[PDB]
Amino acid sequence: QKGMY
Amino acid sequence: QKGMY
Amino acid sequence: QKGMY
Amino acid sequence: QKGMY
Amino acid sequence: KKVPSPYVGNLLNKWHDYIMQEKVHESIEKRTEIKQLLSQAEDNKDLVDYFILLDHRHSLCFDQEASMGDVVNMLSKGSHDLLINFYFELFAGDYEFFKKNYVKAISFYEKAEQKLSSIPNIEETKFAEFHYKIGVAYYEIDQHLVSVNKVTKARDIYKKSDMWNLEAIQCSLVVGINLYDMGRLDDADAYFRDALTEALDHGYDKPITKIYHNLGLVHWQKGSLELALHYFREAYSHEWLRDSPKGQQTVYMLSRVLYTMGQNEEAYHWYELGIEMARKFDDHEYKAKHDILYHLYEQPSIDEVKQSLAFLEERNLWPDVSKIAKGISELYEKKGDLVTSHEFLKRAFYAKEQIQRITEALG
Amino acid sequence: PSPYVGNLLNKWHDYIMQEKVHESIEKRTEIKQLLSQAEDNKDLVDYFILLDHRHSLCFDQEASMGDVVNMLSKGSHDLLINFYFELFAGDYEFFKKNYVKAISFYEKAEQKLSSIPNIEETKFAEFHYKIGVAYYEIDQHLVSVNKVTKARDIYKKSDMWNLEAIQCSLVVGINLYDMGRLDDADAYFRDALTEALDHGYDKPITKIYHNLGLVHWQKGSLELALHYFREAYSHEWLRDSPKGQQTVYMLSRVLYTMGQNEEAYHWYELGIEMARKFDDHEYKAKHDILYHLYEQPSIDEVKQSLAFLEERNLWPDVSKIAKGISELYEKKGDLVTSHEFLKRAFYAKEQIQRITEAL
Amino acid sequence: PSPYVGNLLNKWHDYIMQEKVHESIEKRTEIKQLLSQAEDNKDLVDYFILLDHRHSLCFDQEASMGDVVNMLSKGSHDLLINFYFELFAGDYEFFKKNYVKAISFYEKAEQKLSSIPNIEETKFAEFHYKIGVAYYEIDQHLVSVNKVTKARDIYKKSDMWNLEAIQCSLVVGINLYDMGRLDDADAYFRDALTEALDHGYDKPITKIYHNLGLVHWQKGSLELALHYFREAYSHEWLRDSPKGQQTVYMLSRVLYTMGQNEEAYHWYELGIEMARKFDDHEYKAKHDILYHLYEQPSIDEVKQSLAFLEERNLWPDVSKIAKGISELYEKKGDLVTSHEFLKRAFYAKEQIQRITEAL
Amino acid sequence: KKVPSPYVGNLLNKWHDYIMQEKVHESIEKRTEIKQLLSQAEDNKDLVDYFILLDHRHSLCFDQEASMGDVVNMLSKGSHDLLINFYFELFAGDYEFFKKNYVKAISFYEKAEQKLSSIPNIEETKFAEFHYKIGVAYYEIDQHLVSVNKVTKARDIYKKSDMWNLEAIQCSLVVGINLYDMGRLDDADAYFRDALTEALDHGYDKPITKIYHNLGLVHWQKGSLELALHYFREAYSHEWLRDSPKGQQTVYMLSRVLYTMGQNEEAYHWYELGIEMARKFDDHEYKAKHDILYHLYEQPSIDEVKQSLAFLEERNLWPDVSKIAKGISELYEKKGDLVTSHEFLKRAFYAKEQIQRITEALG
Ligand SMILES: [Cl-]
Ligand SMILES: [Cl-]
Ligand SMILES: [Cl-]
Ligand SMILES: [Cl-]
Ligand code: NA
Ligand code: NA
Repeated sequence: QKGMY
Repeated sequence: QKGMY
Repeated sequence: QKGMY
Repeated sequence: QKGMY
Repeated sequence: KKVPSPYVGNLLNKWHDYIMQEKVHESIEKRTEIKQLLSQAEDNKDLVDYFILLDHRHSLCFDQEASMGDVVNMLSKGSHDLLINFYFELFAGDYEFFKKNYVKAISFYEKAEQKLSSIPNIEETKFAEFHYKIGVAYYEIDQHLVSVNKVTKARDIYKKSDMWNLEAIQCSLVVGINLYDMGRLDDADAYFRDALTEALDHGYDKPITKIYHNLGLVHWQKGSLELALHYFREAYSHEWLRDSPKGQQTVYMLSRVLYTMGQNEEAYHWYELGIEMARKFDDHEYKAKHDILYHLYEQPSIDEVKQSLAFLEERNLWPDVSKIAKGISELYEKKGDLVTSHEFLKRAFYAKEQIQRITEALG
Repeated sequence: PSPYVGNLLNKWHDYIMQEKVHESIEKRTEIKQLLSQAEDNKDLVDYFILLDHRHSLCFDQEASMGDVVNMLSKGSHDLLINFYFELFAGDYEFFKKNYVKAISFYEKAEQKLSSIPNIEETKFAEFHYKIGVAYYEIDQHLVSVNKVTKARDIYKKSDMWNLEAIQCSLVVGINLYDMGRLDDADAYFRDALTEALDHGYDKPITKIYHNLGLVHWQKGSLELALHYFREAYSHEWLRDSPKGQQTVYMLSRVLYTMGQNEEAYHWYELGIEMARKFDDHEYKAKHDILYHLYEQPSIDEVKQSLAFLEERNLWPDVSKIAKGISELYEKKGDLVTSHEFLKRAFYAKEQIQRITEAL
Repeated sequence: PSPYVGNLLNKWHDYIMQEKVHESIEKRTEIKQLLSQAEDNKDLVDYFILLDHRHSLCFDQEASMGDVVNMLSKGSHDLLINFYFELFAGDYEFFKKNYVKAISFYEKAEQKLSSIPNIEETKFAEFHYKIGVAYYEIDQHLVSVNKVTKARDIYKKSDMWNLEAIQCSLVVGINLYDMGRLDDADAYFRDALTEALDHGYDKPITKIYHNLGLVHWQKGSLELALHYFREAYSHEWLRDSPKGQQTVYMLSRVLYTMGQNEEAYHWYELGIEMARKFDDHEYKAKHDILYHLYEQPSIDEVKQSLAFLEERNLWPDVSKIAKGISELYEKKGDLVTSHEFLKRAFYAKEQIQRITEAL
Repeated sequence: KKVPSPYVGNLLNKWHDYIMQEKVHESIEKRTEIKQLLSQAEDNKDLVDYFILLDHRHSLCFDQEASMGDVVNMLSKGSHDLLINFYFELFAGDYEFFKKNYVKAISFYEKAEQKLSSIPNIEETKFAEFHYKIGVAYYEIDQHLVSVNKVTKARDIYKKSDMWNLEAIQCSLVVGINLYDMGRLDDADAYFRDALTEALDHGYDKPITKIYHNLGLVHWQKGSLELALHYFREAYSHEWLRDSPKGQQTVYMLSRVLYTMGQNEEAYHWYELGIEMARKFDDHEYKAKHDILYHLYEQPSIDEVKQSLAFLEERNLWPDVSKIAKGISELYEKKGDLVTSHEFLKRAFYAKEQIQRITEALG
């Protein structure tokens, strides 16, 4: 799961 | 195998 | 008398 | 007479 | 409910193209079409400035400046020419980013960035802006080493001053998630934790929220499920997150982490909650993602786990597909079905190979 | 006059920065009417384009101006607008004959030249010439010859600028003449004269002839000076220009200085007439000097005519008129008045660089 | 090695700033002896000229240094000296395979390029290529293809740089191959191959043949891959270069993968020999994998050879070796070990971008 | 007793010329010839820097860098080339100034000034230095309007900082004497008086001394002889002035002002004192100037007043010749000899005309 920014 | 250069 | 230009 | 500097 | 600003930039560029082709109709149609939307757009100083520049060069070509004018080459022409060219490339880049064509976006951003150098007294936060835009774009296509390079170039600039504490902090967010995606979990942990201090010290709500979530993703990846669960809730505490589409990420991780420990009890809470945010935002991604949780943990069906996963691959979420299929692979191993655990490990590996192929063209 | 509309373009600039929409918009229309004459100068146009660009940002079609100083274009437009503002402020002060302020403005504009994207060197030549002429008018001859010579060397590189290059060599010529380097001045004029002839430019040929007249007048070759003054009067445009008052005046002054008082008086009457035609008080005082010297001598009225020339700060000319009178009265055996005019000629030399303007 | 003397030129730079005369002077002589070989590179010379210029200011023939930092030249020499320092520091870190630091240095030097008076664009191409190759070595393929493509577009403008332009197209080629864009990689190589042939450059033709072998190997066209690996071995220079270990190794690995175990073993023995000749532990571990897979199978010794490859952080290669072993053991009907090697191939893919260096 | 630094710069330029002509002998002779004098010269950072640059380009052409070297065009070549060209023109200008060829000096200074722009990070006092050098040179040839223009450009820069109070003050000295020579006596009075405050406030001895003398010249020119006399003594108070050749100016003015009032008593004091400084410094100018005072006020001889005046004209001191001959002209008028008063007024006028002709060539 790619992170949030 | 990576290529040669 | 100054010149003309 | 010119000035001195 | 404002109309996205990259879309308006696309029209400005189409208007600009019609002006060089000297086409009176298509320009006037784009001109009318843009002034309708320009306040309703997402306020941008750059969009207005570009519009006025195109509006004046429109008058030169077709309005004759009221039928009396001199040929277009004069002294100002040179200066206007490079401002218009800059804007054209910056907005060509913003539109491709909006469409998720990160390679093409990087090409335009890099042309625009070079022209910025030629514009007099451009102040240094404008360069930090292009470093960050390029760095985020590389990150979206999983080119993490360069991504960290550009983003820290931006962060080196924003950190030079008091007034850009918020921007410098956003830079740390992208540096951080790169380390997590690079798998340098231990460095990423320290990095996020330093950022969280600075975010707390200044009280920026959305950066604090995101650092918590990203700290959740790190320990999830480490295996520290209980600590990962702690941080995912910490992020859901923040009240704004429930209303942003980015909240789908936290609700989803909460469901996926709880199901991965025995707690099928509370996990279903978040699944039901996630499926609602899913169409509430029409997010097919997280409806496919939650249906995987369902057909894995609730009344299982592998044939249906495989097709929602197929939809994610069709959307080229190869990084996420790879980690989902890795989990399925380990699950079936924990169960003792190794033929299907091997079948999903094969799928997770094929996903890794698509990350490196880049699913878009290149010149 | 072209300095005047350039002045209006600057008033439009002032009303915009003072955020007063209506006064800005009259000047914009007044300029577009006075610009539709297609009366040369694209710079007036370019400046107008740049000012309408910031008129729009500031009042027209913009719902939020708070972000105007933060715009990206502001930096580039400011440099060009300020440049033109400074250039035209300088043209207007030159028109008013405030040569020190003109040079101040021209020089501010001159520095901005490096920073502008595509100027090629004929714009450098224009400032070289403009500054040099203003320095010439306040009698700074070496710097004047240097700036204009820079302009001519740029202009000499293109057949397209041969008229400009010739106009520069004239200003070098009159500089050498004012300095008294008469032989250099003569050589310089005749070399300019040949190729003003090759291209057949009427107005430059006329002036070189007049100036060659001044050169040989100051040398003492009166009949050769007389010939050249007539050659310049041949050109028909000159008698209808206010510049013709100089050559009509010199003709009268040269002939009186020889024996030929009857024809001298003819040109005198013609001078007095053009003086009234152009409301030129300088040339009426100059002719009143001739009259009260050579016909109906009255030393007191010569002195009042000279006093009027001194009030207009024409100190170079007062010095040479008064020195001539000084020479006449000594030849007539009167030494008290020849010495008193020599004192006045010397006092005038002392004023030449006293400047008249604020500085 | 040419990175090594560039490293010494930087130690001369360090001893000068530390004001220690003697240590500076040994390095100056050591460089002038190692420079008299006329062993190409005028940059080593130019940097030497610039350093002797500041050696003199700092110690030699100067009675008062207190005014050295105030000198006018200091500003200009500092930018060139720092540039070369950064460029050679980068060449040395590339030699040591610290690709992240090399890129850091190259990029500091790269910014100084605008500020230097007469660089023309083949110096920009050199940094484009150098940075791109370092990014390629750490598997940043898109930025690598972008930088080198910038270099080739500069090199393509001159018949004088056709070898350089071809060398750039090779690095684009291997990038596409590593990315798995095999069909683009093939097209790219053959277009490079035609005009490496036109100019008859032996070393680039050899490599394109080898790389076309890797392309069709990864495609699956084993006999066509085998043909191209032999064409590259034809070139006599290659067997004597350490680079030949790759193609000898691939020949052994391709033939074992077909039925031809006897000739495969021939190349294996030849590989083991060059491995000892060049002290190349990587290619001994790679061949030990072939041996303990296809002759005398011992899964534990295959795993130790793979473990040694992982300690050298050759994660791209460990991923593809381990995935191949995974495929073999599954075809042999053993799924526990085929799955365990697939786990190791997947773990390796995860390491590829973990970086190894400080970063 | 140091050797003037402009003279050494002339040799450096001759050495530079021999290097481009690749003449081994003449270069080596100039090289030896310069290293002998380079410490004995008037310390100058610029002279050393130029020498090293020529020394290195000497090695390239003849020493072969010890018989092993690459052709002269490389990357540094460009940077060295513009530094050497700058120095060549600056020292060509300093040498012509030393020789009192002010026109040629201005040409070189102006070429050097333009090349300074092209050298990276030249700091702004270097531009103020060229503004002042050009301005003083114009003043020496009596081009006062421009002189005031350049000198105030330098003064605008030095005034931007604390550390250049002394330099800014020297600029005021030249602005001031220009106003006096322009005859704007009243403005010059205020100007000098403001400078004297700042010179006193900071206690700079030589600027205070010169402002007093220049204040003396102003009121002398105004006619206020008694006040002029007050200030000339004030300047002679300063103890350093008696030992500099510039002191000849004050002793001379003291003699000439006292003689112009009845005080032939004390006037002779200064004449005897002036004639001694005259050859003490071998100053033919002030020996001719004082002999004019003698043959005017002490045992008069007009035939000899005219020939020492002739020597000043041969030295092209037209500004001073004009004012001396104006005084003689008024003297003979006060006496009632108008034929000779008119004869010297004619001479004073002819001098004014030579000031405007400039007694040097021009391209
Ligand atoms: Cl003459
Ligand atoms: Cl005219
Ligand atoms: Cl493919
Ligand atoms: Cl090689
Ligand atoms: Na780590
Ligand atoms: Na006054």
